[PDB]
Amino acid sequence: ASIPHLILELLKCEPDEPQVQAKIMAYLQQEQAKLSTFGLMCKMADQTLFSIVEWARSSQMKLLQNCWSELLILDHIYRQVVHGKEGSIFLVTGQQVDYSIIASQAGATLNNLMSHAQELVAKLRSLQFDQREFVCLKFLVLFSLDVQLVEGVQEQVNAALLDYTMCNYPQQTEKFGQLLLRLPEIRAISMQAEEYLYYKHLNGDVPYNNLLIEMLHA
Amino acid sequence: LATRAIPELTKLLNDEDQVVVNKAAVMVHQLSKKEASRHAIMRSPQMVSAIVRTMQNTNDVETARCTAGTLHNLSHHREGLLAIFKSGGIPALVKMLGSPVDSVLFYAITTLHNLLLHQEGAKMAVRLAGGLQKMVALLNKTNVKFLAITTDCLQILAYGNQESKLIILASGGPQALVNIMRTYTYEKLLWTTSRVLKVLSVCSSNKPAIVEAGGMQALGLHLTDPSQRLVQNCLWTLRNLSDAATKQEGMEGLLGTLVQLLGSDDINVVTCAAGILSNLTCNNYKNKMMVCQVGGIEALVRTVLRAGDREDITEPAICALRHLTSRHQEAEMAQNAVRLHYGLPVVVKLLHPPSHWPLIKATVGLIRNLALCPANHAPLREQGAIPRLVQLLVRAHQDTQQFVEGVRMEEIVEGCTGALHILARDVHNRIVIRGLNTIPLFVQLLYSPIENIQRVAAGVLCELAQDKEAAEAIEAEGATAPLTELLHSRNEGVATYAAAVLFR
Ligand SMILES: CCCCCCCCC/C=C\CCCCC(=O)O[C@@H](COC(=O)CCCCCC/C=C/CCCCCCCCC)COP(=O)(O)OC[C@H](O)CO
Repeated sequence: ASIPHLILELLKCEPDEPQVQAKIMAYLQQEQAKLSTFGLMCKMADQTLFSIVEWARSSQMKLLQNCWSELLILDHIYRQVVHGKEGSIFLVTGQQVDYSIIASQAGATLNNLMSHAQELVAKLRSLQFDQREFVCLKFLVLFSLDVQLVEGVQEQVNAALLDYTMCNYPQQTEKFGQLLLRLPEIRAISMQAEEYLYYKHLNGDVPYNNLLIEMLHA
Repeated sequence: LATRAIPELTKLLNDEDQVVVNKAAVMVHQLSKKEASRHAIMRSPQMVSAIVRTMQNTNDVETARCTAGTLHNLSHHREGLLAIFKSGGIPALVKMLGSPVDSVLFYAITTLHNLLLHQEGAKMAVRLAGGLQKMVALLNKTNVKFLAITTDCLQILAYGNQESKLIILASGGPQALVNIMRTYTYEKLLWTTSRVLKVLSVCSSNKPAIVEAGGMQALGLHLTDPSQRLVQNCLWTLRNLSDAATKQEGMEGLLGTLVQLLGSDDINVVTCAAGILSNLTCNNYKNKMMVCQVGGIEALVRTVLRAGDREDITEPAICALRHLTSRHQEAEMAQNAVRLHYGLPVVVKLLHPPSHWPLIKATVGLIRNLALCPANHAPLREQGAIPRLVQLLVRAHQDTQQFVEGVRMEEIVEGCTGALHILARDVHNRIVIRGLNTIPLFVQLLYSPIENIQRVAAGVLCELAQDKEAAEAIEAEGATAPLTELLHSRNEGVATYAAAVLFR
């Protein structure tokens, strides 16, 4: 136990990590059977976003169109908080792109986006961000107060998260408030991520088909 | 063997001679006391179901003690809990909580305790049977060990569950909880009772009732206790309750203990102490008075110095200092003791990076108060307040073209313009403020939509305009147009100041 009942519900709506990670890699594998590294990544992000909408089978398109990018960032950030080694980066497929490569190939804008995600991952590892809080933030990001049953789910998840962290991280007087402050940082990074990808689209760099742009354009 | 014993007593537990069923029961309670037989019982639905139903509708004390005791014994096994659950025993146990006899209460509450802890669905079940009311009512009992299990049950039911909380509130839970903290010294009980209060204090309906029940003063008694875990529930709870306590009296001891804890070896005790003090001194003049009297100002400056760049500490501490230096009988001695205690330079240092906006907002507000005292007018200038204050102002004004790190940049415009408004009471300061080429901004600020920004902008131009060249400089900037249109404004402050500027 030691986990409020709501947080136990939400944890039961989580996807199988090692399953969807092989499904996604086994999709990109047969995709090259060309397109660029940026095209691979667009395809991957595309797939990740499919997992995310699937996952959103729990407690619709007006919401998803709000946070799709915030969810994609938050997912990526949590992967680095958990599995993240220093100097490199882990993708939903398992690959380990070193920051040497990021700084060598990629340009200024994307390098800045990575820097911001690392300020966040640092911050969250420092807070000891854990799975229970992770899933809470998902729902707080999905069920935005910026788009009825929303205020509802927001009040409830807030309550549960506040109790969970007060009781499980007593030595951190400030944790609840700290986590919540990452939410507007995630949004700011997601705004810069949309704009960067929008420019890649205007320049023909994005693959003919991809869910990201559909969402962006709506 | 046992498998043959069971189906027998099952049939006797359903007989119609209360002496038979009574003897059936004394029988089974003995059997459950042994490993093997007990296993046979919880493997027998008919039997378990029969035991519950007998305990439910009976009126013999003896059969009640033996059925309750039996469920207590099955409740030590995962499959025992499961049998009691499926068999509807939770509602019957909640009924036993009504019992006068103390052996039954013990059995019922412990069984309920193991259910709540290790059996899924039990919490919802215990709530639906009205278990909360019963448990709150049992709080006037006097067996402290018993009270320990009861409060622990309330905590399990209360945790992360706003519904249940509101229920405990409505049963008089707060007053009963606070009374336990005022009465007993059993660390385990006080610890379990303080978790319930902790959990309850985050609820906005419960918070006022706990405060009303003398909760803060009661928690105050336990802050020096040897038990670190007890002391941390008390600080957590005190911190949550303290934004809602400007009412209370009898606070002298608590405030006193709070100041002493500022010196704790424990960085966390220290952090909460500042936060609660910040909270209790906010817009409450009698607390400002009492904290100042036991050397609060001295203790808070020591704390800011000790914390260095640790903002979890300096931010609550600065906040308290801001409360302590305004609007009370001893506000003036305090604006001075901050300087006298080698606090000025560090307060101004905190305006610079690595500080974040929450600390910066607090510090800006403290500096505004410190400036009210003329003897700080010079020290604050020597330390570089003004260039930094202006730098932050133009930075937050430009960023108005939402909530950056929790802080609206429109709060940094106002606070900065306000700190300058007070600093400008000194001619040397006015020369510096003019120098930084501020006038065009203050005039631009007159058009700000926020009434409070107009006010401070009109306030600083007013203090500047007491000097001829300044007064003219302001004219030459297109001030006379917006200024006049402000003469007719809702709030007095903007009106009066606007008039005073025009005056020159
Ligand atoms: C971590 C923050 C996200 C950054 C990209 C955000 C928006 C884009 C979403 C879809 C595709 C991801 C793009 C990643 C970089 C890209 O695949 O490959 C780059 C090189 O590859 C190597 O550096 C090595 C490979 C590096 C892999 C990147 C790891 C992160 C991918 C998943 C992150 C979550 C999904 C994002 C959701 C946001 C909404 C679209 C090409 O760099 P370039 O565009 O020329 O910079 C030029 C510049 O910014 C011109 O001036």
